[PDB]
Amino acid sequence: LGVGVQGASLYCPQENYTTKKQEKPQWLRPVDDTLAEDALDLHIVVKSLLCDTDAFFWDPTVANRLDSQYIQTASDLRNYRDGTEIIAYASGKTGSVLNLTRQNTLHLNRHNNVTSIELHSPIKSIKIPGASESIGRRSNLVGIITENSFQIFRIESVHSRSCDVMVSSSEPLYFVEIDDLQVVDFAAIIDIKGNWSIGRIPKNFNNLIDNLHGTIFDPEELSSWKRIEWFSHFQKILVFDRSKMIEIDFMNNWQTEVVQAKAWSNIRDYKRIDDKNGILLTSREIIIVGASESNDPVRRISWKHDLDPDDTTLRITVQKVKKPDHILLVAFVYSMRHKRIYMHVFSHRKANLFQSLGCSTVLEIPGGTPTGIETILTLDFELVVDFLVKLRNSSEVYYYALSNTVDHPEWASLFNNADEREKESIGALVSQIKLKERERISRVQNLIEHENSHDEDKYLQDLGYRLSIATNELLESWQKTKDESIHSKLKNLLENSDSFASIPEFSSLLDQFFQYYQDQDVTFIGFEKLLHLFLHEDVPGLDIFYNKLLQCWVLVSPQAELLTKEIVKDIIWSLARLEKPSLFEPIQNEISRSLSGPYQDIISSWDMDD
Amino acid sequence: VERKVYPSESRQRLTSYRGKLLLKLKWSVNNGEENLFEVRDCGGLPVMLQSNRCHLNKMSPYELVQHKEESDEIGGYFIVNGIEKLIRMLIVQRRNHPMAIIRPSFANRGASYSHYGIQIRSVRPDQTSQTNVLHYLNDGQVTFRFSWRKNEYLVPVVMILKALCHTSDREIFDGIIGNDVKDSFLTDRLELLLRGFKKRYPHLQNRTQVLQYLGDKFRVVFQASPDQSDLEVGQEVLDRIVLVHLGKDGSQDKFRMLLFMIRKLYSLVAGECSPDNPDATQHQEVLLGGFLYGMILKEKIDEYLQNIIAQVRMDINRGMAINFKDKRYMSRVLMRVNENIGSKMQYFLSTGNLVSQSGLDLQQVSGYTVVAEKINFYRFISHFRMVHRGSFFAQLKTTTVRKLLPESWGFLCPVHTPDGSPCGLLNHFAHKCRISTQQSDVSRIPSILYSLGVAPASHTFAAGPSLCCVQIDGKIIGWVSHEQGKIIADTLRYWKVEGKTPGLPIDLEIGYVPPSTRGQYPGLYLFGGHSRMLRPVRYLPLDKEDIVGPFEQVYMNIAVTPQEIQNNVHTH
Amino acid sequence: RQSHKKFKKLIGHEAKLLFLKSFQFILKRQIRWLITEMRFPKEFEHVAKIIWLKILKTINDQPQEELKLQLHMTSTISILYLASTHLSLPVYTCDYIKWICTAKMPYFQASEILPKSWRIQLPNYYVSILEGSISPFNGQLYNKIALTCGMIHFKEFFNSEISCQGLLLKLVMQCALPPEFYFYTKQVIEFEETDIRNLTLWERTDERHTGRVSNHAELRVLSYFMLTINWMLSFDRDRQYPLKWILSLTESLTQRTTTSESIGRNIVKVVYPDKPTSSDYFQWSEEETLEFLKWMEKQFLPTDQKIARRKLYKIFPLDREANHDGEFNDSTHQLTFIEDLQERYAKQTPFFPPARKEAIGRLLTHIASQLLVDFAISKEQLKDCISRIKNACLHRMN
Amino acid sequence: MFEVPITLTNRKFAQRRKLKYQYINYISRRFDRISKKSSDEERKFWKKYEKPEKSFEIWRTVSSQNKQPINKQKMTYHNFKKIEKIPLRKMEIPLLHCTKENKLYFQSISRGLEPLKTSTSEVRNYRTRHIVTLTDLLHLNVSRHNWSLAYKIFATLIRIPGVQIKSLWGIGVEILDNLSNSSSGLDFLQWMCQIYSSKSRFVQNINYRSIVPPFQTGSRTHTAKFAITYLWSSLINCQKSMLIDKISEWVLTPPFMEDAEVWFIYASCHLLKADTLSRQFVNRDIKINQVIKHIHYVRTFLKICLDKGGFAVPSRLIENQLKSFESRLY
Amino acid sequence: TLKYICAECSSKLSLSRTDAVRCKDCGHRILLKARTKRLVQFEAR
DNA sequence: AAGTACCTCCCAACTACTTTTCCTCACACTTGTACTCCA
DNA sequence: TGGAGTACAAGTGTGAGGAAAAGTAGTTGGGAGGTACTT
Repeated sequence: LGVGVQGASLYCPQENYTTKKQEKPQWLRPVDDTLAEDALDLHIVVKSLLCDTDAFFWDPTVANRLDSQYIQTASDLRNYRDGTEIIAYASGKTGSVLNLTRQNTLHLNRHNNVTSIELHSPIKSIKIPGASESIGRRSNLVGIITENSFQIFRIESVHSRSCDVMVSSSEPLYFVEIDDLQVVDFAAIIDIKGNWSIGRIPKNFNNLIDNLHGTIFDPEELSSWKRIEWFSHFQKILVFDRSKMIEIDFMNNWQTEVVQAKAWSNIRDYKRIDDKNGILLTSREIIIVGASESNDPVRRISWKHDLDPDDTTLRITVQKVKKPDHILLVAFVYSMRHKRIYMHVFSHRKANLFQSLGCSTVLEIPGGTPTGIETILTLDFELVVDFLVKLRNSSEVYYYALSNTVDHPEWASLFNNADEREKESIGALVSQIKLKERERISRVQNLIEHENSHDEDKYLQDLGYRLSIATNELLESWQKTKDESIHSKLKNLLENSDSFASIPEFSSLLDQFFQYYQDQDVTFIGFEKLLHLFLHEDVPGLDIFYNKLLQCWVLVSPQAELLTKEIVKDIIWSLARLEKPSLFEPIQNEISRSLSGPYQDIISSWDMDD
Repeated sequence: VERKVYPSESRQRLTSYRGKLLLKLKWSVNNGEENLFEVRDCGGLPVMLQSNRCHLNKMSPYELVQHKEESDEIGGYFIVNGIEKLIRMLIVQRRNHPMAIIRPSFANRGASYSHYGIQIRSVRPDQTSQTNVLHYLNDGQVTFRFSWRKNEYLVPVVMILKALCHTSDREIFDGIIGNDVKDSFLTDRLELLLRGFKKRYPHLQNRTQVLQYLGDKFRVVFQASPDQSDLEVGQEVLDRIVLVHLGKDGSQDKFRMLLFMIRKLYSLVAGECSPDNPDATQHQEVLLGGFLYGMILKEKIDEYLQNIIAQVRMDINRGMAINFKDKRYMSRVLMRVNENIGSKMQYFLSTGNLVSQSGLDLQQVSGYTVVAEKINFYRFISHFRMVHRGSFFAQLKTTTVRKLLPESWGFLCPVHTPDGSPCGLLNHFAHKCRISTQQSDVSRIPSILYSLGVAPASHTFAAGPSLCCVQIDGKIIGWVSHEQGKIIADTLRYWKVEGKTPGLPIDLEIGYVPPSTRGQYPGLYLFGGHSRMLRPVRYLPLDKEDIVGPFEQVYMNIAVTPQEIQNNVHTH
Repeated sequence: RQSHKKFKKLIGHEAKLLFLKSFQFILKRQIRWLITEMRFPKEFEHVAKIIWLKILKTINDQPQEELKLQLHMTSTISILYLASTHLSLPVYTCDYIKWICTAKMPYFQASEILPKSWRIQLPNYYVSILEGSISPFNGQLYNKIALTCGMIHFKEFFNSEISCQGLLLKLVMQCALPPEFYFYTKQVIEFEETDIRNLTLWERTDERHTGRVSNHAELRVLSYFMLTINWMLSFDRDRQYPLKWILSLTESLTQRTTTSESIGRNIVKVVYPDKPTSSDYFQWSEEETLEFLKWMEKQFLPTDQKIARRKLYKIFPLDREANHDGEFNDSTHQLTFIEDLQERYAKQTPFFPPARKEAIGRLLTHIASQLLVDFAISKEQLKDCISRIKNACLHRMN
Repeated sequence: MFEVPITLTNRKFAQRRKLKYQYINYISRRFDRISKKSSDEERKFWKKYEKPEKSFEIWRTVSSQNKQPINKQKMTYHNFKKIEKIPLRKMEIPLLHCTKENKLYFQSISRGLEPLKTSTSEVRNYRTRHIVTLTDLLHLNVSRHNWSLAYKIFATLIRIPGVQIKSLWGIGVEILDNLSNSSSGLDFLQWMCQIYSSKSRFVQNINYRSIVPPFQTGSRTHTAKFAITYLWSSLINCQKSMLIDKISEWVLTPPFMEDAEVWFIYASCHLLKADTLSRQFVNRDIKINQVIKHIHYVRTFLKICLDKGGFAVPSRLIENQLKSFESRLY
Repeated sequence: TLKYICAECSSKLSLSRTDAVRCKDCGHRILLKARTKRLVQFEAR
């Protein structure tokens, strides 16, 4: 029995410490600090597949739309077929119609006689309660929620040779009181907006709300979030919301306000673990493993944990693992906004003294946010476990198993159109490009031939000739009319400027022409230090500026050279800004704004104070 | 935020080295069916250096340089706004021992009042002083005396003796009549004390009825509450005044001491007991600094309760808020009452004035604290070793209170006292005079006296100087012969200095008074309590280090050098 | 007592000149740095004053009473933008929308450390304009550009030169492709234009509406790569790009590297939550994160009860408490930009249809949304960017 | 994704949550006259409850005197459509000068439809935008068992101006789990309870933003969770010291008598002190009068918490350990 | 330069006007003045 | 004057709803300019 | 081919909201205590 408690609750939030000490000096660590020692633990998914199938808000009343849990039929009681695993998942246009054997993976059945049963009022609840663990046999029926009524199934008469699962259904009573019923759980037990009820579910398949009941309505529960269970089988119910706990024995008259939590929590699930004593809560940033009292089993508030993240859509599932000295408990909080899980490792003991070990996280498929996840409880330190998946904008039911040791719709319906009117138009435009890709495939080849050659030694001083005369036109273009107070084109040659093949010369001929004007009226700019923003790195020289463009596309270019050559020379006549006048054209424009701009506008144009 | 202040810092600031006084209250109401607990602030009071509560307590000399003090820091004083002050120790009468004073200053009180009397000073276990004088009358009617706040009250003794335990008058009578019928000075003086009271109060027969009258006349000067009946006032008088060594659960045992303060008194007016001299270092003890400081701090939170009630008495002048399960109305009171006990305690340590609206049991209200000067290191160490005889005795120019006395051997230095006006009133302790501070355990010792030849107190019905009354701390428990306690004063000494039972302390003084012709009253007197003077001696058989008070040493033969040890005389 | 107290939210007209005083001194801080590390020459600084001298007249031509000077923090981006498209620089606004998410030049939080004297005399309703309020989102940088070249004639007086040979060439090196794509897009831009060559930028003088023609000169070049990325491997009998090459074509490029441009690309995903896979920060490694946590060490230079937090500095040192990775560790061991090109070309070494058109569509998912983060627009404003490029070429060839 | 340490107000969101809680203020005064007969507009809602001061929720144990019979008056269509007819007739008057989504925000929450839109994830402030991404990264390698990096995220987190009280102290386990050249972690919670050493009363009435009380303020009736953590941090670190007579003196100073556990951890400072010292190397009067004290201390330090409030102990074998410590001496 | 001495942490910090009389490396109150190079003369008797 | 009357002497927890008024665009009205079954 | 009817080129019109620090201001912690009241 534990020593460090309070009685209102029992604390162990994330990663700080615990507050207790048994003090057992018998050579075996005389202290029970909850942050215990173990080896490291990491969960690895096992990718597999199981089966197939407003804008700024998301509703709370949608909870489950798929289920697979070990539930047994009626006819396997005299036969020793010990428990069955059947399927039921929503399908349809908007998901209204409803339709296995664990061999090595988790997959659909082998002779696919699923009954796609027609439901004309759609799906927002696919869930079974199961039964209790100490009764002797399983339950054999499931009641779900439709948008108009309240249906009842029955798991009778499944066989093996055909792998067929049929149900016998009871006719649903509609909303006599037109309020949306929230969650059904058995443990016609319902939760409508306002009230609850208990019903004796029938016992035939061919052909009642009891005469004492009550309400649950709260004005200051702003959501329509509700969820219901029962408490410990002895005529006691639990009705939840985002707000409080409603514990009613319908024979007695006793209402109990334990969880007074409209202040700073938002309850987003309530889950009854299969051991009927320890029942878990996973509301807002809280993880409670509050147990049962042995004197009066009505509630014990036990070991609880905080939940650090700030998500509002956290579902939970909890799978027990019966190991010969401790009892395992986990917590899968999965998001319809993101991918993250957040779990714990508990070890339930006999004398109600139980610890935790740590927290761990796994992620999911990047495309889609998980909308439905259930464990596989398997017939009931190598932390192996498994669970099914279902995601939002992902209707593909995969399988995963945590062992220890995507294109968007805004693309597909637009590109590659079905136009026969313009099928060959772009179809000729892929042969229009090659009509000029290969027009310009052999003019460079004659420059692959002539490398610093004599009939382009013709060109190289003519390249100096026709780029020395047509500079003083633009240096005497604005000498007559310098008073502008109210450019650099450099396309003065017109041959092609593209029939000469030399990297170390044409850079050092333009740079040879820069020093030719060591006088005024022109400002030239450079290339070894201006032009670096393609390479993301230093350029000491233009020989190795081009060489990182030459040691990058060796194989992928056509023979590494011919497309690479007219890359940089193209940029030379694309960075052809070399003909701005000298400093006396900007500065006397800077004084017409400083002086026609009045005495307010001196300090308005003022740098140079720090 | 709350940082750690060191007394190096309070010397620079010239502020007082204060510690904040927590004081939680129990505002209960309506037969205690609602209960309020308010830990409220009461200002900072200064705190002694190297106490528990100073930071320098478990602190290295190496670390006293780390926090800037002398490496051999004395401590044990107050810093009151920079001036280093301390509470002077004073010499008061020994606790819980009925002295046998003679005094000419009783004849001022009226006609027929004698000059003799019995004086006792029963301290409370929380160090509170209380004197219960017991006079003698020529008329025979012995009048008890006490003081409650500032006044002096007189009652007949049998009124107390009827009130202590449920006695018939012959149970009172034969209670005093232990033996010695044939003495005509017992059996005649005792008559008028009984004959007068039957004549003075014929309508007060039993103890339930005598408390109807005793709590009646002392009701309003005790300021008791109207829910308390006249007996419950009178029982509280019997639990607040008379012989407060026990208080409650000792109303049988408080009877047996007033049978001893009369049989002493009748053995004085005949002169079979010579009167004790209070100056003689044998009936006087030390009033320490903190034990004084723990009385005035009790007094100032008695002047704090009565001001909260005085504020509610200022609220009966309105019909403002008769709201006594109200949370905020209590805050409405105490945000108006002077709860500053800060400069009420520091004011005691600044001027020296002992202010009290109630009043202690001491007689002067000044000179309780001085300036610990630092003119060298001899002067500063001798403040802590000084003790003053008492500020009243400067009036009496009879030099008996000023003379060197032989019982100061080893307790008070014969040399070290100043000249001039307080030459004799200002004598210091000795090199080895160590003072008991805590008390000792007495849950084991009476089980040892009964194991020796001591008959218990209730079964015996005997008295007189001719027997030996065994006492512990002013609790009469036994009766033996004079040759019996003459052996017990050797038998308890062997059983003490050896390792027998941890119930026997070593600070315990065994004041066996041997019988003598018309000398001190014979008896075997044990004291183990607070505030005694003790020094180490060497006990000769079973040779260990022994501890001896100034009341044992009046009747021992302690040799000086072992060259000078004689035979059959020196035990120490 | 009022002689000690000043700077009390009361400055009438000088405060309206305070943002006309502070926002050239911080401009002085920005382009002086661009010469220091971004290597732009002396002709990058001399240009950028007369640009600021006729933006004062843009307000001064409006009357003084109720003037409401319309400026933003993107004003010093847009007057830097005029020092780009007139200067014939190979730069593109990827290299300014991302290097403020690395915040290399002092753009974000330009009030905190930059002025050092002109904070305290500010009214607190221009304070949302002087400092780093938000980031420009959904094309907000492309919308102050309409305020920039529009009221004064940046055309006619100067030249609007998106060097259109460059963004094609930049995207060649951004995603490790064979360089035939550099010339494949050449006869695609040159078939949807009247008077084919040398595109110009959209201006604005009358309206208040974002361009539903999407006439931004750079935004049109961005769409021009978006159909020729689809053509060469599905509209292709030539089958030159082979069938085993497809597997390491998309998913190799959709694989996290740690270059100085690709680590700094990740903070655009941090600042902008809008696009999908912007929350892909969970999948980092150690040295991918210590570079990010030493990217903090250039964030924190812009970005008496203080000695208590000095103890918090003292008990948490930023450098490691024993033997950090500064002194006795690697000199040259970082994978470079000329490596993640060449490694993938070493990975896509093979060189010599329904299972193809679906397997090219994976590449349409990556690089046509790799365009999305490198300029920080929305994919629904990608749809305004597409829907005027294909139908008009459908209208122009007929 | 995690619960963020940012103090940031918004125009359009602080309206719409006033516009949320003022919608309670008309649907609860209709229910006053439904469950009975059948100038700031938020502070009335918070005075309707009692603020917890213990944990995230205010609790009560169950089998107690907190009982009342259940209402059996069923709530239906004839009473639910009329609880929200009177607000939307009158609470629509702020809906015509607010923003265009304060209509949008408000109509949706009456009909389920919880927000996908959480406020501080698109806020793009570039300074509270760097905080959000670093907090997911902070817990990341902590939940992946790799302490070289998450230890070095934290120092960069606490140089950004705008971080708050929650992330300061609870995840200081990164010093607790360094351990090779560590800062020892215990001097961290010394300073954290230094400058935050307030004994202020729990104010209980502020409109609580940016914080939560029950982890990080020093209010009365339950002390600071940054205070009692320092004791449990140091005391097992005092058991690892093999400073017991130096640590029980640090409970000696503070007057935390507003609680129960702080005396029980003081009911073991002298328990374990009598573990080594109640052997005395015997196999001899000097520690007998030291052991025999150091159990009677525990005898009215375990009792003094039994005097205090809620702390349930197995009182059979806790005493049997204490009785047997003095049987060591015999 | 005129500076002073923090009595607590021994850190020489100066003091301008309209300032706290405090330390600023620790948080201490009582604060003492240092000396500088100043000519004082003495007889050697 | 005789002990109340009790009114205040009086700062300010963490921000509370204000708060300084500035600034980014949203979201479709207009009738040809286009591409077409009856006439 | 001359005349429609629904899809759609193309100009200018309405109001109406996110930025978040910036300093002031919402109740009870707060901050102390002898001066200020005519029944």
